[PDB]
Amino acid sequence: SSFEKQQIEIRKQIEQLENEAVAEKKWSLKGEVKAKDRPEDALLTEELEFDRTAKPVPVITSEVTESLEDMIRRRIQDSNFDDLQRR
Amino acid sequence: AKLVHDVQKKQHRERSQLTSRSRYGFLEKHKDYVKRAQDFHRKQSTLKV
Amino acid sequence: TMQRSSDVNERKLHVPMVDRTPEDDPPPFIVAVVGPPGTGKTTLIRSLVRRMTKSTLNDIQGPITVVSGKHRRLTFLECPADDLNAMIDIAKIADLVLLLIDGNFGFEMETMEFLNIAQHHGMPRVLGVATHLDLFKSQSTLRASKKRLKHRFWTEVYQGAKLFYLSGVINGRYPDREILNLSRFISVMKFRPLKWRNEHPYMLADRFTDLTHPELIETQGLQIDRKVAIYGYLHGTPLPSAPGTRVHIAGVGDFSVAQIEKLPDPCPTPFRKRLDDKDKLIY
Amino acid sequence: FEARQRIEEKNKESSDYHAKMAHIVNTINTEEGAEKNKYERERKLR
Amino acid sequence: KMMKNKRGGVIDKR
Amino acid sequence: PFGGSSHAKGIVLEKLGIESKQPNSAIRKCVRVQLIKNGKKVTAFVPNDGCLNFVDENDEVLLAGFGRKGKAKGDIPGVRFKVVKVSGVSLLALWKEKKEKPR
Amino acid sequence: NIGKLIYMDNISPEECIRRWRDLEKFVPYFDTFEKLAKKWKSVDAIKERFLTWYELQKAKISKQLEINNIEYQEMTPEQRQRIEGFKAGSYVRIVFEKVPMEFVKNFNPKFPIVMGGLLPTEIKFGIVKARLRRHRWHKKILKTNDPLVLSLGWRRFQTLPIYTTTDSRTRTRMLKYTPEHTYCNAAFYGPLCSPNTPFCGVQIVANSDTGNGFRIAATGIVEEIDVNIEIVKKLKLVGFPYKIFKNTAFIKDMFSSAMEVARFEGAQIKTVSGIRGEIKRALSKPEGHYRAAFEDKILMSDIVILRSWYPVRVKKFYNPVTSLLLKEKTEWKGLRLTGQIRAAMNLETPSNPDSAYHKIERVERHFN
Amino acid sequence: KYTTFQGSQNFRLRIVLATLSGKPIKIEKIRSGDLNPGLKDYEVSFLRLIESVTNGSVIEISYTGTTVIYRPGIIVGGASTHICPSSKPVGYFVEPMLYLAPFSKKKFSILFKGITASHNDAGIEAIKWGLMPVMEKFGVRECALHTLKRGSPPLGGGEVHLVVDSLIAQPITMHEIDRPIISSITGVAYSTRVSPSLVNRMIDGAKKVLKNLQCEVNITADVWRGENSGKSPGWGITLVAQSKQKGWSYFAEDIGDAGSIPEELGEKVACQLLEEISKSAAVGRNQLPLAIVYMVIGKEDIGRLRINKEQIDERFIILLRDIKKIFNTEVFLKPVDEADNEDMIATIKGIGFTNTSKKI
RNA sequence: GGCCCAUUCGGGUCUUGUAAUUGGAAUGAGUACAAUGUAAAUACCUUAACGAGGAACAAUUGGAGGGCAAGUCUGGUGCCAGCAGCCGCGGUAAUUCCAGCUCCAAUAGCGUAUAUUAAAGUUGUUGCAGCUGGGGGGAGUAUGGUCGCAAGGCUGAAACUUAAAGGAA
Ligand SMILES: Nc1nc2c(ncn2[C@@H]2O[C@H](COP(=O)(O)OP(=O)(O)OP(=O)(O)O)[C@@H](O)[C@H]2O)c(=O)[nH]1
Ligand SMILES: [Mg+2]
Repeated sequence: SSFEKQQIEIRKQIEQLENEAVAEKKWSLKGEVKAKDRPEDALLTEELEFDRTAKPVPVITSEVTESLEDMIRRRIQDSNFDDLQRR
Repeated sequence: AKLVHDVQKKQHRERSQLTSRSRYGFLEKHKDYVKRAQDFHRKQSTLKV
Repeated sequence: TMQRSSDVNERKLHVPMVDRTPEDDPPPFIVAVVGPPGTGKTTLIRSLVRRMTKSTLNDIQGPITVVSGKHRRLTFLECPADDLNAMIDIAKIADLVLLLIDGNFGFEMETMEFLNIAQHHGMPRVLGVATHLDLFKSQSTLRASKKRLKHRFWTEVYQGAKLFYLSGVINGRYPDREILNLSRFISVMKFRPLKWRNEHPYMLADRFTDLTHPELIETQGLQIDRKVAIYGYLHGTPLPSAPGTRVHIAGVGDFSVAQIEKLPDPCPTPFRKRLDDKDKLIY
Repeated sequence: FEARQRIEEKNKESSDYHAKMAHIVNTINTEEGAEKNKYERERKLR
Repeated sequence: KMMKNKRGGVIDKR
Repeated sequence: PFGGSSHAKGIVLEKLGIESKQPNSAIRKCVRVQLIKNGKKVTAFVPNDGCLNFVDENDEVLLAGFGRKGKAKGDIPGVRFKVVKVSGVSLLALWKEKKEKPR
Repeated sequence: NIGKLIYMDNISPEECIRRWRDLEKFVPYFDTFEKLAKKWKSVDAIKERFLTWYELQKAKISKQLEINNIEYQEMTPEQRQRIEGFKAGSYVRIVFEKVPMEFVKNFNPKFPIVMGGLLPTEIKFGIVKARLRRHRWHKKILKTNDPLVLSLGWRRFQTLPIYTTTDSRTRTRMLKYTPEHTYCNAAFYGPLCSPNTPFCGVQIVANSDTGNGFRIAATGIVEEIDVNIEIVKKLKLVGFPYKIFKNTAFIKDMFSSAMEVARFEGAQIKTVSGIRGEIKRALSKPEGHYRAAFEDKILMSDIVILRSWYPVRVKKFYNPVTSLLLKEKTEWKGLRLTGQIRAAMNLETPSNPDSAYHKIERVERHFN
Repeated sequence: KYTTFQGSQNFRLRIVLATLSGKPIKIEKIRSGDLNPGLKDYEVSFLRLIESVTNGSVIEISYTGTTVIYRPGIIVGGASTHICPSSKPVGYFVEPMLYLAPFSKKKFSILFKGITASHNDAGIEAIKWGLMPVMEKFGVRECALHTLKRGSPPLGGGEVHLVVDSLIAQPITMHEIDRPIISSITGVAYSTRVSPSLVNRMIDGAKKVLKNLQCEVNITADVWRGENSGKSPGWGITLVAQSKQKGWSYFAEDIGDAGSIPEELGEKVACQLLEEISKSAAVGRNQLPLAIVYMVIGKEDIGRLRINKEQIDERFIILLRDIKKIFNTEVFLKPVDEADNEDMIATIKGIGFTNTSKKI
């Protein structure tokens, strides 16, 4: 019957995820994964996120070099710079 | 404990050193580290003096 | 007495919600008799319908709608006591619950499970009915267990619900004095509107048939998903009359309506006064 | 690149959250402690 | 970041 | 406080401070309630973050005064009332599981 | 006349207007400017267009209800069929097509046949986000990705929930059990009810395994519905030092390659002593070994930790109970609990040997 | 499975009402008998806007482009931006977002980027002063169209920040059984990248037509100077008539183009407004669609709104046919009981709508 | 080793403890023979039999204070400060864990909210805008709240890189 083949495909996914539940974990759900408890370099293909200490060193681009460039254009145009003065 | 359950302020137990890494005895935790660090700091302070 | 007047006038205030129950021809209030297997129920439904409609309704089945007032009529149905599924469904749609308690044995987990399922799905009115008051010679322990059941029932329903005490069964059903003032308790209950029920069009089915074609069954051979008519009163919000309205029949699956023909009322209430024994009907 | 982007978006999120929580704290302080002190002021007359 | 929590998508078969 | 009564019934609008990142902070256990008598919106506490998930919305709350016995530390002075019931059930009994909240 | 013309839908709309006497264009149709100029040179056509709280809410809603009645008092097949339709107390026959065979075959009239009308939301599937709670009288704790039968609206259905926590409102990260005595969040693939609706949940619905305990296991309300959830499961990467200096160390095995360390450069690590640190550069010849810098000198008996987060998925599993399509109508069996599967196929429960706690005794700490 | 429509008419209303109702639709024969048959780029980018706003909705355009399959999903909102094409202004895309706007998880904070105005579409002032007050009294309270910069056609370059931040459950039931008394009549005359005298010429033309009615006329004036002016010369005028005791409004706008006299455009928009007042009753001919859409997605009650005879048209009843085609509801036009005019009062019983996306 | 005092340093004192083992006695709630009582029955009264070790035959209510994790969050002048913590790697037939953390008070009773009563410092004057109308001390300080006012930047000069003239240096 209609409910019969509904029931057997239900029982199919019943069986496949009940032995997913009994069967062995993925490594990636388990915590404390060492080096020897992983696929070797599964981590390049991982797309894993985390946090870092400090903002890394800025890569100097054309737009930031023209930013401080027309900054000092404005500055040395109006001569509002800062030096020492003689005593 | 005004609005706290005694099944809520339970006792979390602390973990031991891994048995593979057992020759370096006693995985030390934060109380052991502060006992280490303030000893080092008082001895460096008197050395600087 | 002014502070008393303020603190009493305060507890009249409640959350103002809509009603969505009509005042002209309201549906028959669904009374669900809920008990563990082996107490009351049948004998109790039989006794109540015999007092209400003067008709010995031996061998009950299904929902039973009778007229019990000048404008209050009500539907009697009984949960199968082993099924948590039917327990859950009638918890979700019942309006009054006659909660059968074996007072000799005490409280039980089937009635406790119904009380919690109802409490989470929108607690209806609950009148507790304690039977098997044949404890021993000890009227002392009768009174003791009486008080203990009343207090434990009062911690599960509001403090001041009605626990009713039925004596021993006499000639097949309960004493008619006790069933008379039990129906007096059912007749004044003052129902308050729930939420899921009053934003959802539901219906308990008292009549069922398949209007399929038997020679089509002879052609294809009993595997056929066959069409079905379902007759009954509907409660809650107005169910729309266009075909294609989606409907969950709670226990067989999800369907959509095909055609609705509303029928004249099989158990109608008639238009100080009293209720005529001519007009005490039964469907 | 992901380092710089993640750090600066986390800083932005924290600086937004602190402003939001401080805002709701002192709006609950001001426009309800005025009513608390008004009730205390008109209860001291009794 | 635009893809990260989407679930739909237009299916342009043109 | 409420006028002439000792308690007042109210309607839960929305759990204020639901995004506070500190458990059991006074900002977090802090509910906004519309009193039903005069219609005005006040703010009330709740005993803890643990009993904060017994109120959700339009819950028919009942609220009394607070009564601070001393200047607290993590306080927000300027919230006067505390929630003492919810849907006609005492939420201290709910918090210690003596009753179940009916709906 | 005009309503019958509008809803008589085999005639063109201009034919409705013609026998009574397009929306990409937003601004409506006007005349020519010259016709409108000669029409509105005059002005006098439109010169007359120119020139307690609880009882209050109840009065507003009863005012709406009397408006409902006095505007329902209209045409009889308009009211009683099509403008509202079948209010309450109407006795109806209702025909369903394609009802299963097993209902009509095994129809036992003891079990009630209830029907309820689904809203536009409740025909949608997807992730329902609830907050739930182990019921205080249910004995055993609940486990994520163990099925339980929910009673969510009209439907009863067995699903695989996964219990989460928003740990101080930062993540929504994944627990492995429900808490003992309070609420957690949860997320299950099921039919999307509206928010703020309550539900129960049951481990076992049959009677052969009904036991002696309390059978309702979970209670809760629904917080939110969505088509997707983004929940995470913490994974830490552990590595050990093998060459320690002041303030820096060489860390052995949390990575398998210098490409992996290059992927993870600059990340903050810490020892189990809470000494914070940062990984700096992959060493060249031993492959997964790198150089980290710490707050101060770590020891040879430490473990460093890189706390990362792995995303986890809810399992799109849904079977409604369909108890009335059985020959017994109790004894419904769905997916089993994980302890029941282990007891069936006799697998021992997974025991990490160095996950078990011990009785640590401190040695006295003396320094030189 | 799919409710089937034909032709590329009412396309935005069909996709909008399918998103509200949650019903999968197909639109078949999108201009199939044509030289370049199929969907155009502005309605394809409208589909992209729908995918931006919702989540889990699958749209499925065919090979030939002449039929589309919309299986809707949950409205989630969020902050976005939309770089709509030059074929339609930002009003063509912010008009169908005002229906979906108060019914999402997160509040609408979108900024559209493109041409500001068009002859045959909604403007910034149109959207704001006409279409925001009818939502403002249908239940929303915080809605705002901001102009950060505006761009006249053909090059445009103007950005518009639509922000709605009241996420209501459902719109309230309307009860407008009156014709609202017009208290004032105001407006806004705008001009970008042209001389500031054109605005005063437009204002003087509109007010010399308006001067013979005995109400009060006030037209505000904005020239746009700088980067806020956009990439093209343009100018236009939008008048509203304002009922202040209830909040109702009746608007009319247009824009000038290459060879247009500003006094001519001012008097044209003034006479077009007075004709909208004539053919209007409690709504406008263009405020009427979302008015009756919010009345049909209100509560499960009766909501009644007065309309006049001349507001009935092929557009209005094809709207009503599409409403009944999607979620099976009828309007009941009962006439008023006084006979100096022909006004119906449309009563709609709203479906039982709630927004189920907003977290509780 | 316990206890007591004290702001401090410290002082005063003394058979005191322990989920340590263990022993036989006691009976009461309950379960119940009866007889008495009474029209009859209930109850009171009298009363054989059984009835305790977690005496599990399982009294509460409120308060004070800790302590813990390869845990989480916030701040910032390393290792800290704070908020806190049912959420930890695994694990639920799994675990045996600060032995179920310690202490305190009432005890068949015990909290909370609101209103209150009593106590005397009961003045010797003048407290505002004057022909009556009144909030609550003096001196200050802070402000992620609400309402305002306020910055830019040579003017002309923007749709125009535009004149004369002026300013500034
Ligand atoms: N002594 C005594 N017996 C009762 C009482 N009420 C019901 N019964 C007995 O209960 C027996 C079982 O039948 P029902 O009471 O009809 O059973 P039910 O309560 O309907 O429960 P199900 O068997 O699950 O249907 C009957 O034969 C009655 O004699 C009562 O108050 N006292
Ligand atoms: Mg029976």
